[PDB]
Amino acid sequence: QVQLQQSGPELVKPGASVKMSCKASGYTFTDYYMHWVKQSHGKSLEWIGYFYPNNGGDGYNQKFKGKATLTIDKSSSTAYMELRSLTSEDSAVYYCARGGDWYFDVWGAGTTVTVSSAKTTPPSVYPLAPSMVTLGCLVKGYFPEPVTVTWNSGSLSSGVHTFPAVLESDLYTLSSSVTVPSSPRPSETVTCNVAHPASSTKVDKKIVPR
Amino acid sequence: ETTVTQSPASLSMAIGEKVTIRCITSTDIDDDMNWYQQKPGEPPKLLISEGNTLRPGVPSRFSSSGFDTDFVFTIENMLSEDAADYYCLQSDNSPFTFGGGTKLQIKRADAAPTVSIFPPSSEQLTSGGASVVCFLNNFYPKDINVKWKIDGSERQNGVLNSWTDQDSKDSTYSMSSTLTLTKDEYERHNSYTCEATHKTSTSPIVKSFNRNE
Amino acid sequence: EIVLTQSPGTLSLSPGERATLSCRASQSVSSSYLAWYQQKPGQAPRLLIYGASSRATGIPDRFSGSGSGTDFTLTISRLEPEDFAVYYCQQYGSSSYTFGQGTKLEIKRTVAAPSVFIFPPSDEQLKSGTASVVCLLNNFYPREAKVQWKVDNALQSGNSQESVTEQDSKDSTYSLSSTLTLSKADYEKHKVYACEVTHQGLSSPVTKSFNR
Amino acid sequence: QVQLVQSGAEVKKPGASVKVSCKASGYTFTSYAMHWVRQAPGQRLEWMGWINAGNGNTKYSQKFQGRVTITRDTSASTAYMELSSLRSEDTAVYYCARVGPYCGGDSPQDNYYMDVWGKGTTVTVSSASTKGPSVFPLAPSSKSTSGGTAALGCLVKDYFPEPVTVSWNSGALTSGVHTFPAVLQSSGLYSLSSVVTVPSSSLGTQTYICNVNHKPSNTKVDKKVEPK
Ligand SMILES: [Cl-]
Ligand SMILES: [Cl-]
Ligand SMILES: [Cl-]
Ligand SMILES: [Cl-]
Ligand SMILES: [Cl-]
Ligand SMILES: [Cl-]
Ligand SMILES: [Cl-]
Ligand SMILES: [Cl-]
Ligand SMILES: [Cl-]
Ligand SMILES: [Cl-]
Ligand SMILES: [Cl-]
Ligand SMILES: [Cl-]
Ligand SMILES: [Cl-]
Ligand SMILES: [N+]
Ligand SMILES: [N+]
Ligand SMILES: [N+]
Ligand SMILES: [N+]
Ligand SMILES: [N+]
Ligand SMILES: [N+]
Ligand SMILES: [N+]
Ligand SMILES: [N+]
Ligand SMILES: [N+]
Ligand SMILES: [N+]
Ligand SMILES: [N+]
Ligand SMILES: [N+]
Ligand SMILES: [N+]
Ligand SMILES: [N+]
Ligand SMILES: [N+]
Ligand SMILES: [N+]
Ligand SMILES: [N+]
Ligand SMILES: [N+]
Repeated sequence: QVQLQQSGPELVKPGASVKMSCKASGYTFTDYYMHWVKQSHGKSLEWIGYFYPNNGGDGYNQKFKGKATLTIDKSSSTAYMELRSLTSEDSAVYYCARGGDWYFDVWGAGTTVTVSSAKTTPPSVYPLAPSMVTLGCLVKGYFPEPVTVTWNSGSLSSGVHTFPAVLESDLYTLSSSVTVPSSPRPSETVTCNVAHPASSTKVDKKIVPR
Repeated sequence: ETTVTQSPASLSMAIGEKVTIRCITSTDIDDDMNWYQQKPGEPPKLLISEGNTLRPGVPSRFSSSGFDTDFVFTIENMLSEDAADYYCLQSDNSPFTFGGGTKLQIKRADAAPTVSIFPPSSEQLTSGGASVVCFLNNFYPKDINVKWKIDGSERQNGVLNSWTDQDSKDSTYSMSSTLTLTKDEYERHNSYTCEATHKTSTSPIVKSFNRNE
Repeated sequence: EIVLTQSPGTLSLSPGERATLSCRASQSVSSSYLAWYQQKPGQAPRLLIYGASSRATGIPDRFSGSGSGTDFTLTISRLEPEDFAVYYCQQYGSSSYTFGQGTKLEIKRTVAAPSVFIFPPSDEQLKSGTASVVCLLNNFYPREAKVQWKVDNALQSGNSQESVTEQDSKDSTYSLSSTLTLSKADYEKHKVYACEVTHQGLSSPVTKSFNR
Repeated sequence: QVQLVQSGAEVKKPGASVKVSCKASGYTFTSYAMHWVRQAPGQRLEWMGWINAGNGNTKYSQKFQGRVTITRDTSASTAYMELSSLRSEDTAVYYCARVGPYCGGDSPQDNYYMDVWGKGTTVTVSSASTKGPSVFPLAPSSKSTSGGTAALGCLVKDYFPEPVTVSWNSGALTSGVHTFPAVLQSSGLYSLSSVVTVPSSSLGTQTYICNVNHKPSNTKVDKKVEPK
């Protein structure tokens, strides 16, 4: 099972630099191209460049000349991209994708980069309790994106609605609902598991009634 | 640079019907056109690659044709799972350029939202803030408004909304409206009402609660 | 579609002269990814220029390339005898890798009209199904010539192949062999068979004919 | 020294498949791509596809997308090219060509020019099998004379596979001889004519015989061309 494993989210001060990674497994890393793609929020995709370990060469899109620098570590089957002197427009999701050769077949999960002067802030989770019951969690005041939310460590995959976060004064606010039959709850536990990897935070809020 | 022009920007089609997207290019790219599907929160998924090549594992509902400057992508007997974004990619010359993207939405029978209102928690009140969250889940079409009322009078300030993408199963939408107030601004009123007006009912779907429970 | 139109079709020059070959692309070629190739009669191609202006390993200095975007130029300062061959331009900036139709480089000489000869079919082949009429254009220059077959003054079509010899290694002329192939019945049913020729060396189209 | 060795010439009936091979020698086989080009007789070069010898990833041409296939055996340092659904217009010479060395750049096609070519493999598509030629005389007549010069010849018709070697008077006649290239006819059989100009004065005294060899069919033929 070919799979690419990218680094976690990053918060970069304006004018600073970041260097993300993309560790390959399930195939010979040195025998295939590695392409890097950028996707700004709610927008199309854009090819940054490639790196070919076989010939030890690379090549960039003119748009990213002087912004991107591609390297590799053959010993660890890991590709790296460095972005230098970042501005707010540089903030987006950055994908690595294996080349086939010049089209991209297997994509990474994507690394979220945020360029801002605001400092990292963890979320505050607040329970939302009231034939079929609906509960929820309010993930308020966190920064930067992203946050992942699950219910009962994933056991409640269906009937869930996690909503896109809203940005106010340099703080994100997200909400997630979950609908279950009237038997499991209050009778049984229903907790929302929130994760903010940017601040390395893991919160577990169990929804109970009053 | 090879300019790829993908159209339409969005299109709505029923379940069993046929979808057809096209990408025109500024230059000749032989048949080096690739077609991706991207669902929310995921990376693009390669469906078709150079030469109209359907990747293994992809349903046969997807095909494509074209060469030189005119390419087309079609889905026969569409399904609810196909609701996503679709991008085309040229791998003929560098820089490799993507298309504008096409958002694909299911067209189904209207559905009324399941409105649920929630008072703020003691956790947030102890922190000095109050948020009234209302959930409007599983409705169609996406057009819908939310009125908030405190003690019987409408309020629009301090309201934040957000929608989800079309559900992959029932092809519906959901929204969360949050009314954020001060602790003492919240403690100075009793009845909070979440009002939802939808195409599925002339009378709005109202969900309220008094701060005396 | 991308089209690399080389001009001229054939370049007629003498050894020790400056040869200029042109290549025109229907779409701009990025980064000057334009290559030139030489192909001698009956041999595989050989790389001359890559990148539109860089000689490959082994090419003499008389070969030079220039241009960018749409128009490119191969230049040979002093033609050597071995340089008389075909030359192809290719674009490798896109994944079509299109070639030009080619430019032939021949020896220049004075116009020589063709001496036409027609050969009626031998009765020896009548017992098969076919009757092959042969028309010979002998020792002529330039190679451009139009040959038409007329049976009862009716121009035939799609039934007469031809063939040309390489430029003569002594008199630098060409020779062509056109062969009209009819059926036994088709041949015995008609009377006159004419071979009309058109060439730069003739003020009027010559016509050779016979009749059963 | 870099060398590309292609397989030998092939003959396939229409609708069959041909597989040409191409072995590399003096370089790291896996660090270069391998183009495949074809050329119909008298027409231009036409690119078919390349393969990455390192990982097998290919690139084809829209004109052959459905029926071409380029593979590689990396142990043998060899590339292959299969072409299916052969038509009469697939008859051509098929070349393999290695790309150039990598010397930087931004586009990955900076070195994708055909750098080193193979001598080529001839592929002929025809429903015919080995058959010897039919030699008919091109007798000299009033319609084949010009002043003191008279033209005669032989018509070597319907043979397969080529080549044939035509000579006159067992090689004793060479000046004035024009043997034209062979023509592949509608029937899938070759056909060429060999002519020679001679003095019409010395026409009733000299004997002119054309000698055609066709070792594919193990055949020799001697035809006396006589004025009629
Ligand atoms: Cl993956
Ligand atoms: Cl595996
Ligand atoms: Cl209940
Ligand atoms: Cl509590
Ligand atoms: Cl093409
Ligand atoms: Cl008030
Ligand atoms: Cl070399
Ligand atoms: Cl001609
Ligand atoms: Cl007729
Ligand atoms: Cl073989
Ligand atoms: Cl470029
Ligand atoms: Cl006569
Ligand atoms: Cl005699
Ligand atoms: N760079
Ligand atoms: N670089
Ligand atoms: N900027
Ligand atoms: N973002
Ligand atoms: N943990
Ligand atoms: N807990
Ligand atoms: N369209
Ligand atoms: N799908
Ligand atoms: N390019
Ligand atoms: N262009
Ligand atoms: N005869
Ligand atoms: N063969
Ligand atoms: N074969
Ligand atoms: N090498
Ligand atoms: N193979
Ligand atoms: N490059
Ligand atoms: N006669
Ligand atoms: N005659």
